[PDB]
Amino acid sequence: APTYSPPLPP
Amino acid sequence: PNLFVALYDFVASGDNTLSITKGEKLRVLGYNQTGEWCEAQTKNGQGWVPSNYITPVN
Repeated sequence: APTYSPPLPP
Repeated sequence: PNLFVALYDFVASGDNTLSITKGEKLRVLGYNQTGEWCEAQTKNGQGWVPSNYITPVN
């Protein structure tokens, strides 16, 4: 998986 | 038990992420270490999506 966090939910 | 639906559109950001569209179905393979990312399959391919952008559907 990406090492950065995903975007927050809208 | 692996059938899910997308809560929101998500445009891939590269790095083996997968674009998904709100309301479309997907099958889940698993999660990363923190649980924040989810590895999923759709008709468009396979890759990582945010875990809280999807939910189970019967």
